[PDB]
Amino acid sequence: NISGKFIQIRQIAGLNSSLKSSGTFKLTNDGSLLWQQQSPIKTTMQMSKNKLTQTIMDNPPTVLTRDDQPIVFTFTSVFMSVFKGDTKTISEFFNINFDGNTQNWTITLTPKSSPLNKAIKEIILKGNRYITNIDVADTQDNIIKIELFDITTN
Ligand SMILES: [Cl-]
Ligand SMILES: [Cl-]
Ligand SMILES: [Mg+2]
Ligand SMILES: [Mg+2]
Repeated sequence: NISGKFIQIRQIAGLNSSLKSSGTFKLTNDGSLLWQQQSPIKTTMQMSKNKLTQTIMDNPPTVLTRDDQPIVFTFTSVFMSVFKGDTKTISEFFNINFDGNTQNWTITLTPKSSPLNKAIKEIILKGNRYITNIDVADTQDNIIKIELFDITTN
């Protein structure tokens, strides 16, 4: 399994500040992701058996869908795919550009087609041994910037 920490910074066009959050993630032996936001408000996302669910604070969980939550759904799928090296699946949905080397690389993903290209402008991944940064730009001038750190494989 792979676990780590994240800081997320959301830059929304038209807001005069960025929205910051942070937490942990765990990729388990069985193809599951547990994403736990711990600050400033607790939320949890889980991908298990290709089902994506989210819990906000103590509220009941809901299912997130490709159709209604395309950016989150795609982020989560790409995240899992890159950690397991599954560029085959990524390539079904994205053009892939790779620049760099094992110590410093950047992967640029642009969507091949609709409907994904109605929601996502590009996803940029940067890293070394692991992903260190993920930027998700939508088609409406908003950008989510995620930093991953304290990643350990055990
Ligand atoms: Cl639901
Ligand atoms: Cl979304
Ligand atoms: Mg729907
Ligand atoms: Mg980043």
